[PDB]
This record gives sequence, C-alpha cells and structure tokens, in this order.
Amino acid sequence: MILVTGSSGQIGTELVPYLAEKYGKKNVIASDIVQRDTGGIKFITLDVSNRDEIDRAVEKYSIDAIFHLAGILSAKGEKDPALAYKVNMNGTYNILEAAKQHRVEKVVIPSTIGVFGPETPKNKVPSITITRPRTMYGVTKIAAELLGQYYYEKFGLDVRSLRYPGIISYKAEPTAGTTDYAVEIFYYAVKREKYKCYLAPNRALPMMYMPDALKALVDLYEADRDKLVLRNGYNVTAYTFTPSELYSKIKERIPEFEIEYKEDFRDKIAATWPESLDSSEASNEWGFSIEYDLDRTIDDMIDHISEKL
Amino acid sequence: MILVTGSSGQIGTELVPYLAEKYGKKNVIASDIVQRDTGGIKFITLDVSNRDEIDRAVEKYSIDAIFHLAGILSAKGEKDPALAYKVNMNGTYNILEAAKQHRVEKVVIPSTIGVFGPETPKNKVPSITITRPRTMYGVTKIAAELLGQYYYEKFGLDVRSLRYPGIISYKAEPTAGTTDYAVEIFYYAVKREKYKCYLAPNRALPMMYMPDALKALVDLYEADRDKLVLRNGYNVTAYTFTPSELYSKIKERIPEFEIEYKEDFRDKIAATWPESLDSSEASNEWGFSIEYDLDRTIDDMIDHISEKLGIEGKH
Ligand SMILES: NC(=O)c1ccc[n+]([C@@H]2O[C@H](COP(=O)([O-])OP(=O)(O)OC[C@H]3O[C@@H](n4cnc5c(N)ncnc54)[C@H](O)[C@@H]3O)[C@@H](O)[C@H]2O)c1
Ligand SMILES: NC(=O)c1ccc[n+]([C@@H]2O[C@H](COP(=O)([O-])OP(=O)(O)OC[C@H]3O[C@@H](n4cnc5c(N)ncnc54)[C@H](O)[C@@H]3O)[C@@H](O)[C@H]2O)c1
Repeated sequence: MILVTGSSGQIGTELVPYLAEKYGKKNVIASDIVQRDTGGIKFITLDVSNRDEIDRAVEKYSIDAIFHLAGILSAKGEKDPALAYKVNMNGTYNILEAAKQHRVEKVVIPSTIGVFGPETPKNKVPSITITRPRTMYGVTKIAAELLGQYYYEKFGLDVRSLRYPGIISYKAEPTAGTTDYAVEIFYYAVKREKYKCYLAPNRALPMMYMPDALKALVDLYEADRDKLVLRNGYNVTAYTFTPSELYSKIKERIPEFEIEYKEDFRDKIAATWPESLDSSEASNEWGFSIEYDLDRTIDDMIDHISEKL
Repeated sequence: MILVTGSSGQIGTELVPYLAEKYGKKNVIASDIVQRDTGGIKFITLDVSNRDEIDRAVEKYSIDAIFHLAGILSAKGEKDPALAYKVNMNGTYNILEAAKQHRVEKVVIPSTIGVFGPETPKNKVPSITITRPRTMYGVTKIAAELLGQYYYEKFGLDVRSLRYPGIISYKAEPTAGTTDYAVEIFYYAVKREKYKCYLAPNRALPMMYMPDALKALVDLYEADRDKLVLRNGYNVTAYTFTPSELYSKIKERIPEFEIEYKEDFRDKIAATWPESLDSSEASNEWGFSIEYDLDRTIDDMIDHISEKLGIEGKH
C-alpha cells in the first residue's frame, strides 16, 4: 500500500487520485495535518514530526511505499525557519527511520531547485553541481537528498528523489510560495484584473506543468531499483521563463490583462536559484519527458482557471 | 568568555590549553559529556543534544564565543548513525539557536573533508565544489556548514567554519577513527613493531599537524569580518600522503620497523574523499598558513612519541 504524507499540498492534491487511478483506489492512503477532499480515497491525519504517529500508520495500513510530500516551503520557511527545520529535518528523518525499520520497498521525496545557491551555475545546470542553499528550506532539502542516498547506500532503503522547478497547476489553490506567482497570475488574468507580481520582471526560473510533474514522479517511482545510478537529485524541468514573458504570453490570449512589479523577499530567494536546468540524467536513466510545452500549459491553465472561476 | 564544546576529543584536549594560553584560563570553559583532565581550566558537563543545558552554560558564564567541537566522527558515526545524526545535527542546531537567542558574538565550527564524496574532484579541491557525502558524519557536517551560513545571513549571527583534513597529534590519542592511522603508526614505529594499517597502501589523503590545526581555528576565530567572504567551509590542509609513503618517510628515521595492510570499513570511507585540498581561500581571506611541513611533523612526532613511550627519558 502507498502512504502519501502532506497529501493536501499542491502536488498531493493531484498525486493522490493520480496514484489511485493507476494503482487502485484502496492501495493509496492520503495523510496530512490538514484535511481536504480526497475523492473517497482513505485519509488519515498524520504529523510527520511525530515518529510515533508514523510507525502506527505504517503498521495499520501495511505501508509498502511512501511519497513523502510533507514539509514547509521556501517562502514560509523564511518567515518561520524553526518550523521549516522541525518538520522538514526532523520530519524526513522520522520517515526514513520508520521506513528502514519496517518493510517499505520504496520512498520518494520530492526535492527542489531550492537546493541550489548563488554559486550554482545559472544555465543548463546538471544534477551533479554546487549545492549551497541559502534558505532554511533549501538547507533541509539538500539534507534530505543526502540522507535518502545515505539510507540507500547504507541500509539499502530504496529512496529516490528529483528536484522540481516551479510547478504550475490549477487543481490546488496557490499558497504564496516563491514560484506561486506563476499560478496567481492566471487568476487575475481570467478576471482581467491588474496583477501585482512579487518577483522581478526578468527573474528567469525553470518551470513545468503539473501533468508532467505527476508523470515524472511516478516514472521515477516505477524505475527499476537496479537501473538508477544518480537515484537522488535528478534535475527536472520543462521550460524557463521570466514573469515578464509569462505575462506577455498570457496577454496574447487576454489582452486586457495588466501587470505591475512589487518585488519582496521572495525575489531575493529566487535570485539565488538557477534560470534553467539540464535534465538529461533523468531522461537517460528513467526516460523522463515532457508532453506539455509552455504554449500548451498557458492555454490549458486559462481554460481550467476560467471554467472554475 | 569562551565555551568549548566536545572538549575531551582530539582537537578539544589540545585546543583548550591553547586557548587558555592565548586568552587566559579564566576566560575559557571546557565542556563535554565525558570529563577529562583540563589542567586548571574550568570544566562542565554539557550535552549539546539538550538545548536547555546550552542556554544555562551560556547564561551563567556570559559566553561571548563558542568553539563547537562536540560530535560523533566518521568511523564511530557509521557504527551508530542514529547517534551521529542526533548529536551532530540537532546538537549543532541547538548551539546555533542558543547562540542567536542569547548574546554570543561568535560561534566557530570545525568541519571536515568528510563533506566531500565520490563526485568531488580528487586533487586540489577548492572550497566551493561538489558536496555529496556518503557517511552520516559527512551529511551532518555539510548540513552544519549550511545551517551556520544560514544563521549568519538570516540572523546576523557570526558563525565561521573550516574543514580539517586528517589531524596528526602527540597529546591526544587516536580513537579508532578514519585518519587515526597517521598517529598510530608512530607508536608502533618508535617501538620498532610491525604496524597493521587499515587503509590501503595507496590511499592518499590530506593531513596537517595539530599545532597548525589549532592556529588555523583560532586565526579564523580572530579574522577580520570584512575579509570573510566564504565564511563557512574553508578548506585547510598542509600536505597529502598515502600510508605506504608516510611509512617510508618514517622508515628513513627508524629502519627497524615495518607494516602490513589489512583494510576495513574505514578505507571504504577514505575512498570517497579527495586526495588533496586547495586552501587558497583561507590564506587569502584570513591569512591561513602552515608552520610544520611533512618532515618537521614526522620528526617532531617521533620526538614527542619517543619520550611519551619512555624510549628516551624525559630529560
Ligand atoms: N512547492 C514547490 O514548488 C515544490 C517544488 C519541489 C519540491 N517540493 C517539495 O514537495 C513537498 C510538497 O510540495 P507541494 O507543492 O505539495 O507543497 P504544499 O505547500 O502545497 O504542501 C505541503 C504540505 O505539507 C503539509 N505539512 C506541513 N507540516 C506537516 C506535518 N507536520 N505533517 C504532515 N504534513 C505537513 C502541509 O499542510 C501541506 O499540505 C515538500 O516537501 C517540498 O519540499 C515543493
Ligand atoms: N578528529 C578529526 O580528525 C577531525 C577532523 C576534522 C573535523 N573534526 C571535527 O572536530 C570535532 C571534534 O573533533 P575531535 O578530533 O576532537 O573528535 P573526538 O572524537 O576526539 O571528540 C569529539 C567529542 O565529542 C564529544 N561528544 C559526543 N556527543 C556529545 C554530546 N552530546 N555533547 C557534548 N559532547 C559530545 C565526545 O565525547 C568527544 O569528546 C567534531 O565536530 C568533528 O566533526 C574532527
């Protein structure tokens, strides 16, 4: 059975039914400290910073695999680093130990471009590169990638991870995250309202659409245990763009749309990250691939965001 | 007022007296969960995994600086990673938060070449490079560097760190660690006994002599803030050699001594580390320098170890 922690997040919201559709409705169990509609799929409240709660859940549902999504993101982490550290650091440690302790075949941890810092090359950055994160979030994530690879090499625990860039999606509502401007913008656009962007006009960052984000995670998860070499830290991306670019492209569809720039601390966060990633390793080892280019995600988002507003 | 954490270790047993001679026994507080003779300097029992204990020591002694040495090393860390994670990771976070919450001006953390991994270049590795450690010890240490750099950037807490290579010394004795063979070999050499080395004969590693290791840590502590651009993660070294090489050089002084190689898990650890480091950033940003080259250290070690084992009466 599959346990998904932090199932109520941007990813978890869609990953759950995605998994249910592919593996069976009662072979998946959603969990978080905040509950949301799981379309019938079994849900349980689980605090990842409490080792006891994790063990008991693994016990009762005979957990076979774990998609560990619980954690605090970059923006919220800078507003409350003590919290980011507690849930991210203590949290992923607890799950690793709980997984190693019991009979857990696999554990997938989504990593982030946040593991990068200002010394990291800005373009075509490969998976093996400099990793000196400047945010509490990025520190806890690089720690996660290393802890996972260590548990694998040391105890054989099959933990894998890929680094997601900014993710565009419509099912889950934005949460003021560093890269969330790429989602908030569509909401203002469909309402033909002026949007106040918090990242610089030319703040280039790698991004991808949720559909490809989901497939990438499951493909990583379905990869043969003995065919993965990098295993942890796979750079994954679909395209790179600036807020200014996304704006103009959306304007081509909704010309009335207006935008203004009022950057804050989140732009300082984004400035420490690379603009584009090289994902050859993910494609070479487990065939990672994108089927939604920018044009396709823009139209798709407008379509979905308008229909639900 | 300086508080040294993990004072009973290789670095600690010699750093305390060093610090005391530089700033006065009265301005130095040694601490550890294991007490050892400190020679006059005040010693207190302090478990860094207990945030409360740290706050109390900092409060009572009005601590202005912390040399945070407490931790579980590479070898011991692999036999008990859970213990390593708890002491090194949460112990370092505890120190940083406690330093920040209180009024500690500086915190100095000794890191290690252990932060590097297979993907790290093997020769003349610069400070900013690939860091994919393959030991629990190394992961907790790179995390410490990052947490330390974060505490500065986020809260303005003045935290600095350098990465030590293998440290050779005659006062503190090896503790079945990874680079301890470089000290152990001298005890066997002086006694004209066959030394069983646990690292492969061609296992090249960066090393340095204790006196230079101590001076480097204190030089970083006193460094001008204006020049500290890297701040955390300064590579530091003196020389690089393989066990067979150190053996031969020692043999030049004591020919009636030999060695055999029976590698264990520690050689597997060493194999994921680089052979030599580039310590330019440290020299440029805060003046790091070496006083003991390989020959001077071999000869000084033979000297001290010989009298330590009573081969040549203390006079
Ligand atoms: N947001 C991104 O752009 C991004 C990109 C790459 C990787 N990631 C990683 O993916 C994971 C989640 O991503 P997301 O986009 O769904 O973020 P999200 O903010 O949408 O969801 C995170 C979830 O963590 C939950 N959570 C917080 N504390 C918890 C606890 N103690 N126990 C259980 N759940 C807890 C939250 O309630 C939330 O549902 C994180 O671990 C993050 O590091 C995020
Ligand atoms: N030994 C080396 O060659 C070397 C090289 C580079 C960096 N370092 C770093 O220097 C520090 C100490 O080095 P060392 O050579 O003196 O190692 P050591 O093994 O000689 O000493 C480590 C000390 O940590 C203490 N300790 C363990 N848990 C503790 C706790 N919970 N609270 C307080 N103390 C605790 C031990 O009792 C011991 O005295 C470590 O942080 C290590 O990562 C060591």
